[PDB]
Amino acid sequence: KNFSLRIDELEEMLTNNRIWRNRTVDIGVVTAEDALNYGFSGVMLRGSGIQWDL
Amino acid sequence: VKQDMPPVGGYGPIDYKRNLPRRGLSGYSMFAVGIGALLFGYWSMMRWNRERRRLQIEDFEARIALMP
Repeated sequence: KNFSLRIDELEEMLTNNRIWRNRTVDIGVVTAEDALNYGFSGVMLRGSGIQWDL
Repeated sequence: VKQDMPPVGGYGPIDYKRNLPRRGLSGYSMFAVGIGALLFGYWSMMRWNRERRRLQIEDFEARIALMP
């Protein structure tokens, strides 16, 4: 219960914080073909396109 | 007897809700408040500067009448 509260408060403090969005949006683009040929696994595959979950 | 650790009938819920109360203020209204208070400061600025110009002309008149 307390941690669900604290993680909602972390999304309140950061997470649509405009200056952190201005800090980190433009970087990190990954094609799904590159995500499969560069041996990526997990959170990169989640965050870039393809549905994949062991 | 056996004294393991089970839950007792089933516990309550733990919220996975995204808490965003979206307050608020309808920011066009905040523009209105800022421009209104800013214009009020301008009017007070006008009034005080012109009264002080009256007093500074009185200082001019002091030095002029005191000169010879």
